[PDB]
Amino acid sequence: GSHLEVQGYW
Amino acid sequence: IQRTPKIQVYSRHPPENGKPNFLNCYVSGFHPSDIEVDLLKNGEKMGKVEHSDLSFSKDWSFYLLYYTEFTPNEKDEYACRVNHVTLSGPRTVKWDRDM
Amino acid sequence: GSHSMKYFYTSVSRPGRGEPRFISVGYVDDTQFVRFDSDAESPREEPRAPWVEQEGPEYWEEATRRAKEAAQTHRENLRTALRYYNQSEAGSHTIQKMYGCDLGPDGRLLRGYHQSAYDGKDYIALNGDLRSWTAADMAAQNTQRKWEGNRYAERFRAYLEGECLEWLRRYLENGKETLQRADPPKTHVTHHPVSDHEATLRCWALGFYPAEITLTWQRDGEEQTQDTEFVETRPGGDGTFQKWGAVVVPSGEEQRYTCHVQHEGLPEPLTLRWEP
Repeated sequence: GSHLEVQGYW
Repeated sequence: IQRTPKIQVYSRHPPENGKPNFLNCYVSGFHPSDIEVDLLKNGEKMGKVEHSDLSFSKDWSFYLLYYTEFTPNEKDEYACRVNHVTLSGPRTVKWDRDM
Repeated sequence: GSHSMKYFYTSVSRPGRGEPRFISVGYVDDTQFVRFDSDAESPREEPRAPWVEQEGPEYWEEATRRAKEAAQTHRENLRTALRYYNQSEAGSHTIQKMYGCDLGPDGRLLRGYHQSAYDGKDYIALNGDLRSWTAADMAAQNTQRKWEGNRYAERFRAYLEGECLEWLRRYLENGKETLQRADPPKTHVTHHPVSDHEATLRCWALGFYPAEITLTWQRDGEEQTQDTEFVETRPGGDGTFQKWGAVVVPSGEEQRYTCHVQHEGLPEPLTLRWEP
């Protein structure tokens, strides 16, 4: 999909 | 922070009395996102008003489009009414066929 | 031509009213193609353009999964931000995140985006080098260190050069007729007396796509800024855009003013005058 798979946690 | 909404009320196509058209109220540049917007005809909320999904610009300011169908005419007044934390009371902008 | 795909995520906490609300909207250039809203009656990624409605179940299941995961990440980030800024859970807070890619005419990555704001102010953004972050404050520096530690920039780059460009291409192909077509504005000039000594000239541009446009006024061929008003480019509601620019002029000098309009859909720039 186009949705970013990688999650950027603060 | 809090930013005060800008408001434009306008038709999709150049207005001709008696000719079906689309009434838009574009509200932008506000923060926080919580806001209330209504389209009014002769001071009363119109029957079926919908709106776009919340999105935002480069500067993080949100924008929304509220809209309904309308057929302009000389005797009726159309307007957009907005409530936001940054506004004292509701702000009402009348539709003006010149803008 | 150059094209873009961008996602805009907004999360807003609402103490006393359950989980934060998450909204995602996706755009190819200036055309929205998907939406997800956690407050929808049955939250799922939904089509907002015909050239994507055709995607099979795989697409919607996976996009829904990713939207929900993104919402989870945003909830976690909101909690983290409460920690970083020493804030109460009883107050409402906002995270905005935009990310995406620009496909160049050569077919390679032209530009990447990954930036976020907390409560309407810059929080952290990916720099032009696509390798380093600008942290807006001390709180965001924690995030910067974490992301340097876990190679977040690199992995995101992999996305940019990978699925982001691939899907951008795919959408551009599937909806070429509508995405790769530039519709020129319908333009005109109106005249509105202000008094018996001044009048407003308003130059209108309607029904144009994409949104990018230039609209200016000149007097005797000289650029005019004094006594002008240019409204923000606004949506028509049908996928097109509008704009007008006005100038107040001395009555009798109207025929010295010209409106100039530049847009991708126009073969040649326009020079317009009030045509009574």
